[PDB]
Parts: sequence; C-alpha cells; structure tokens
Amino acid sequence: VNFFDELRIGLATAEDIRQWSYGEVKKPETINYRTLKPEKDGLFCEKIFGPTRDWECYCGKYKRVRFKGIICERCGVEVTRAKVRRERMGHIELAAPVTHIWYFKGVPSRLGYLLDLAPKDLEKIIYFAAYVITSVDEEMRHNEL
Amino acid sequence: ADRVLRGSRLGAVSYETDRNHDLAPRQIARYRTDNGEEFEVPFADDAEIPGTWLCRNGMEGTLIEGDLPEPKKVKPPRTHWDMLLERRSIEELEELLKERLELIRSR
Amino acid sequence: DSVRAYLKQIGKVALLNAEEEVELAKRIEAGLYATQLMTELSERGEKLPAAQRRDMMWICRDGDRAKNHLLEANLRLVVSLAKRYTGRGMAFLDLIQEGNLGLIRAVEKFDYTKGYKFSTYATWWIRQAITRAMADQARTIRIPVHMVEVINKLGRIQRELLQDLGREPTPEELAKEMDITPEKVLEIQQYAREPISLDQTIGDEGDSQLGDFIEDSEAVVAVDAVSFTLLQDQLQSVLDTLSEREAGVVRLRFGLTDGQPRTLDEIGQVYGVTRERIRQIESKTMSKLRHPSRSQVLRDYL
Amino acid sequence: IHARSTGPYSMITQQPLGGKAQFGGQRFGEMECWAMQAYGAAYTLQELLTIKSDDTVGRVKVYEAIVKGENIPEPGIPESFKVLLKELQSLCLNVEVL
Amino acid sequence: RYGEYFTGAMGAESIQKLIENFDIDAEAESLRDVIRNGKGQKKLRALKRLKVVAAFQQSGNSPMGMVLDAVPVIPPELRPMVQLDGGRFATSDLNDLYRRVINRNNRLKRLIDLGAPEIIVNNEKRMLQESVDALFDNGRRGRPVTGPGNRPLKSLSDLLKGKQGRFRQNLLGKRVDYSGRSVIVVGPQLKLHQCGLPKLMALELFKPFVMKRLVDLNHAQNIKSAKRMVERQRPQVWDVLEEVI
DNA sequence: AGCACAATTTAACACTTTTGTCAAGC
DNA sequence: GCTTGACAAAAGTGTTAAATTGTGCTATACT
Ligand SMILES: [Zn+2]
Repeated sequence: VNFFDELRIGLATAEDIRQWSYGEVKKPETINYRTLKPEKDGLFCEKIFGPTRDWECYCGKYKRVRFKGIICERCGVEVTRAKVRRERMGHIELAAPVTHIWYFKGVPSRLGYLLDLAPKDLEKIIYFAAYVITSVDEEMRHNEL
Repeated sequence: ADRVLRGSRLGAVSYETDRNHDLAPRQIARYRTDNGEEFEVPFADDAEIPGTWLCRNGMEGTLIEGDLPEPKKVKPPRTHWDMLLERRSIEELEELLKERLELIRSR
Repeated sequence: DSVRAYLKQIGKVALLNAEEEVELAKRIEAGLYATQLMTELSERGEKLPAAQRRDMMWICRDGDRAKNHLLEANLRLVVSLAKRYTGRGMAFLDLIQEGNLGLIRAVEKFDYTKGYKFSTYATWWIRQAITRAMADQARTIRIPVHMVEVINKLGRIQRELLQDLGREPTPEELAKEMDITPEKVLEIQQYAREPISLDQTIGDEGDSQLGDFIEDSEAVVAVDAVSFTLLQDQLQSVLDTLSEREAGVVRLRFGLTDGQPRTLDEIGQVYGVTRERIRQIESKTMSKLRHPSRSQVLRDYL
Repeated sequence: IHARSTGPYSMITQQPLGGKAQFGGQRFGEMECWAMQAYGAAYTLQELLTIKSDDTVGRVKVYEAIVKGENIPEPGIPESFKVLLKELQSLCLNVEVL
Repeated sequence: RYGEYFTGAMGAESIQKLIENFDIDAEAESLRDVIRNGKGQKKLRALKRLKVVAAFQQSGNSPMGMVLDAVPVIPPELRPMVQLDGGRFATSDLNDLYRRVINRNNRLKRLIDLGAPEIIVNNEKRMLQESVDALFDNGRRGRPVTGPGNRPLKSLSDLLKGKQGRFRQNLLGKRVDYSGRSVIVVGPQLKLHQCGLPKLMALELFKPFVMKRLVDLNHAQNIKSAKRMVERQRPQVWDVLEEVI
C-alpha cells in the first residue's frame, strides 16, 4: 500500500492458520518420478498452491490468457500467473495437539510461568513420560467422601 | 564444485500481457461442506458443474442446489470379522462361544 | 532420547509361553463372535436376562484385553526384528511403528489350530511391512514398489559384479547380465540417484551455498519481455494498413484478438462465404504481406 | 576493466551472477550503504538495494521504461517484504501492517 | 477406583485442557497481592511470573495460541526444487521435515482407526511431537535430525537466524547491476567536477539508453536491431553515446 | 524377495468426420 | 468476385491390448 506506520507481531490462533491456507495437504509426495509433475493433494500440489505454467491448468483444457480467474472443473487448478506459488500457503490438520517449541523449550519457559510448572516437570508431561491431573470434582470428592 | 552450473525450473513462463477486458465469461457456484461452510467457486461459462467439491476447508462439500445425485458405491473396509470368517467355520466359533461362556457362567 | 523411554516402557510387559497365546487366540475369537452375535440380538431384539447379557459383554471385553496383552507381549519381538534395518532411508522409531502395524496385521491373521510358534508366522508380516515402508516413505521423489524391486536387484547385481571383477562394471555389461537393454539399465541407474541437498556449504569457506551458482537456462530475459509488446503493436500497425476485411480475416485465422484460431469455413461463417472464398483471400493477403515493405519492419523480431 | 548493464542472475538468489563470458556485477557493500545514508540520499540507496539486486518485477519494469523512454517508476515497497511475512507466518506468528 | 471424581491426561491435549480451565484475571490479582505483601525470593518470582501473565492479560491475545492444532505449510517456491542438468534434482531440506511430519501424522491417524494398546499410540504421539519440534526449530530438544553426511538439516528458524536469514539480508550488502570497475590514473587537465571514462565501459553501462536514443534517429529498425548493432560496435553508436552521456 | 491379482492409465489401430486444396467453371 | 466439384490429409472417436501402479501374502524359531 506504500503507507506504513507500525509492524505488529502476535501469536497465530489455531483458527487463523486454517484461515490463511488454500487447502490441506495429506500426502508426502512432491512430484511424480517419471512425468515430473506435482502430485495431487501432496506438497507442490497445483490445486492448493497454484499453477506451474503461466495461465495453464493441470489437465490442459484451458491454456491461454483468455481464461483467468476460472477454475478447471476437472483438476480444480485455478489458471493464473505461475508467480502465485510464492504467496499461497497450505495447512495440515494434526491428529492430536502439539505444543509450539519456541515457548516450552526456551529460557525462561513461557509456559513454566503461565502455568507455574517446573520446566523439567512440564517436559515430562508434554513428552508422554508422566500423567497430570487436569480437573477434580471437589463437590463429590467432599460429600461422597 | 564452485562453478557456474546451469539448471532448470519445472513449469514454464509466457511473455503474454495481462488484460482485464474481453475475457471468457464465468459462472459462480456455491458448494457447502459438512460442518456448515459456504465456499464460492468460479467455473467456465460452458462447463459441466460437478456434484462434490474438495473445498478450501479440506473436506468434500456438496452444491447449493438440491440435486443430491448418489451417495453410493462405497465398499466396507475389510475388518477383523471377515478375516476370522475366512479361516474359521461358524459352528466352531459357536461351539467356542459356548465353552468359554460356561467358564464365565460357572466362574 | 525417546528410544530408551520406549524400550523401558515395552520392557515392563511380561512375556508369554507355548500355550498362553493358544488361549489368548481363543478368547479373541470368542469375543469377536459375541460382538457379531450382538447385531443378531439387536435385530432379533429380546435383550436377554441381566446376566445373559453381562457375561457375554464381559467375554467381549476379555477379547480386547487379550488382544492388547498379545500385542504388548510381541512388541519386544517387533523391536528385535526391526533393530537391523537402520541407517538407510528411515528413522528407528518409524521402523518400530511399521513393525507394530505389521504385528497388528499378523495377530489379526493368526491361527491357533495349526500348532506353530507365533513368532514364526509373525516374522513374515513384521518384515514385509517394514520393507514396504522403506520402499514407500524413504525417498523424497516417491518411486513405486515394483520399480524399487528392480532398483535393489540391480544394486545387488552391480555389487556382486564389482566384487568378482574387482572393479566398476559397465552399463552394457549388466544389461546383458540383467536380461534388459543398456538403455533400460541406464534409465534405472538414472532413477537410482537421490536429490542433492541445496544447503551445505560448497566444499570450503564457507558462507556461499550451492544455490548462488545455479544460473537458470530459461531465465526471463528483459529484452524479450519488452520486445514482445512492441511486436504486438507492430503487428497491429502493419495489419491496420490492409483492407477492412482482410485484417479481421487474418486475425481470426491466427487468433490474435480473441485468442483462439478458426477453421477456413469458420471465419467465412461470419462473412457468408465458403472454404475457397476464404482461403483465396487469406493466401492473397499473405502474398501481400510477403512484400518487402511489410516484412522490412518485422524481419528483425523473428 | 569490467562492466555490466544487464547479465545473468543466479536462480536461487536473484542477485546478479557472472562467469567466464559473463559480466559478473559489482558488489555494493556495507560501508557504501553507510556513506549513502550519511549523505541522506534515500532514493539512490533504495535503488541500489531493490531494483538492481533482487526485485525481479522491478528490474524488468525499469528496463522497459528506460527503453521506451518513460519515467522510471518510483521505487515502492519491494517484493522481498511479502516473503518475510510468509516466512514468519510459517512459525505461527501473525504479523500485520498497521 | 475413584476415577469418576477427577480427570487426568498426558501431553499437549492435557496442557490445552489446563489452559482452558485457566482464569487470567484471577492469577493477575493473586500475583498483585503476592507482590503487595510478600518479599525476598518470593516477590521476585511473583513479579517475573506476573510479567508474562500481564503480557497475556493486557492485549487481545490468548494462551490457546501456544498449543498447535493446525500446522501451516510455507509456499512451494520458498522451498524450491530445481533440476540440475543431467536430470539431478536439488531441493531444500524443509521438504524432508514436512514429509516426516505428514507421514507420522497419517500413521497415527490410521493407527487410531484400528484401535491399539495405549503403549503404541502414546509413542506415536511422542514421535509426532518430536517431529514438529524438529520442524519449527531443529536441534533445540534432543539431537538434531540429520541427513546424508550426518549434518543437521536447516529448519524453519534457520530462515531468519544467522547471517543467512531474512533479517540480516539487506545489511550484509549485495552486488548490483549497471556497475563496473577499473584502474585509475591522473587527469591533471580535468575540472574538479569531471572524470575520465573508457568509451568501452561507457558503452557497456549506457547500453539501454543508447539503444533507445539510436532509435529516434532511424539508425535501427527496432530495439532488437539496435541491441545487435550496439553489441557489434558499429560506427553509428559512438555519435549517440556522446549525446546520452 | 518374490509372486498373484486387481485397478488404472497409456498406446495402437479402424474408422468417420472435419479441415485444408486444387481444378474447373461461371 | 465467387461457387461447385471432387479430393486428400488431419483430427476425433471408439475400441482393445499393454504397461503401470497398488495391495495382499508367505507358517521351524527367532522377544
Ligand atoms: Zn484443468
């Protein structure tokens, strides 16, 4: 925009990370070995990151500049400048939570203070070496006692 | 080996000129995922609109219209029961179910 | 290190002997059969007496318990077998996990009536799963299994050949040897090599990397980018000097303005003429352009 | 004696690059940037930093202007700043320009 | 036995739960009180902890941002893959880290389906955690993942740190175009505002300008012919170069 | 390893229609 | 300027065979 005043940093909530992507990758494949073209749903994929050839889909039903902004109904690859593979991000939906390391294995461990746990006691918890109590129902533990 | 070794990219570059007028007409569809999401997708004007779309969300979504053509052809995944049925006859299993049963019934 | 925590955790489990798994398999199958009968009771309804249902549900729970017990008892065998597939393509823990999947498969496909040691039959699966893994998830650019088979076969053949001959064999040599043509063996050799990392410093001091010495062979020359627009404009100017029709005729023929060519009859479709009435005009216009005056300004862009 | 108007550029890093039959491009170091700043010449410094080293969309857009005889487009914010944001967001850092 | 009364867990899900049942204003008030009354090595710890507690409390942040549930993936052209002549592929190292992450994630996702002893699922989740840690910052916890040659792979953080990161980029200087160099001599007849310049170097630096300025005067049919004429060093150019310099 | 089999994609060939061509004429 | 006629090379179009790729499996015992 050519008009800056500041540059603010902040943590990215899990609800944003999935609001930047253009698709989720689910195959650790980069490119076919014989035809040298990005695989489907894997890294380098053309449907979630962009076209590899300027104004050309994956299958090839749209080739020239006359088809911009439209999406091939077969390979779902939008047709536009191949320079968009340098601005689009994807995401991965983890099967189980995972803690950012910049905040646990630092000094001082940010969680160690946010939760008041000894770092060598938090590492045991987040690396599946010991259990941790997460809630206790004092009401019943009082009466049913 | 520090030298000038020339490689090549994967893709292509065209010196064509961007133009925002006189381009093919398009038509927008509105698919919707399973967890109530709204996703707008463009399509060529003369194009066969599909029935299901792998949406930006990451899960297949249906159209905005009411076609509902076919949720069929699924094949159940080979489970443990099928593998047991393979190498075993019902009778045996039945008999077994009885014997062990007695053990729990007789403690 | 977590390999040690995992070894510790697996150790705490108590091993099994000759006939214990003999009983565990029976319990497994009984639980499976009771689970299946569950659906039969659901359809036939008539929930049996409190105990008639409780005992069967307890036997089912016993099924899962025995299954988990056997899995835990054999985890150690899995690790022992997978601890000799390391150093090439995968991490120890990934091999252990693939072996665990193979062991789950084996336990699902085991029989207790044949009277064999469980490990004897489990080893086949625990080795096949690890091999299929190392084949699928060991290369950045994936290579199907059937190709990995031939790659490994050719690697071993070349190793043995260099061992016998005591020197580097030749492509044609193995091609004659491996019942294929030299071109096919050269292709397989090509597929063999793995991608080069683009990070390590280039063999010395020590800041420059392998990246700053790659000169693109298809780079975007600026002179050509500028020349293309001038070429379009010069084409437009030249074609503006012909007849009112011939310009659009040639355009629609070579698809300049719209972007898609047209057949001979297609263009005349809008000019009410046929193949010849279009082709004659197009040819004569081309002969016109070939005139020196027209080609003087365009000959250089070619 | 050396010189370079426009030659080949490295593929990984878009800075100029030369060899045997390639110009090579001169190196505008650090103390030179310090001197430029001491002069207060911001436009010259930015030009030496953006449309002469990396900004691929800038080099061609200035060469076209020069050859056509138009005005050199005023140096905006380079494209090497819309990559720092992505390299940050790859760490779950949400940086916004206010 | 007694389980119905409480709840326990392990790992990132347990920490996320703990953070969910976390009231920040109450903790801030408690730290205010502790620094109000206490003293010694009991108000220094209180004040330190309050530092980050207030950092979280003031702005519109949320501690939930410290536990990931969806991992972003950087564009492909920031981890390029280029084919060196001879059909030899060369790529970054982030590809292998992403591949490890995705493989272990898919393996855990499949293993959960079948259902298996807790002993395996926990090891799998630990492997996934270690994979993500090696992704975001290699070598922080444990021994760094290494590829062929027993060398550490460059993780995401290595795109910013060191003298190779983005931050230290524009500072270390960078070679530019429209530049040259040469040996110098004395020009005792020059004025204070002039300098000598070899006609060859002048004709190389000003190639675009002369290419244009010799098109108006019809010395070349088009810019391409002009470039060719200049690269051939025809006699016409030397007259234009003095007009453009 | 290696094999056995299924599902998918690529190629090969007949054939039919379209698209370009020339000769002639009006 | 303009059409008709015959006429041949090119492109679909559909079918069938080859190769290609993915998946399951192998039972002395081995922890
Ligand atoms: Zn397409």
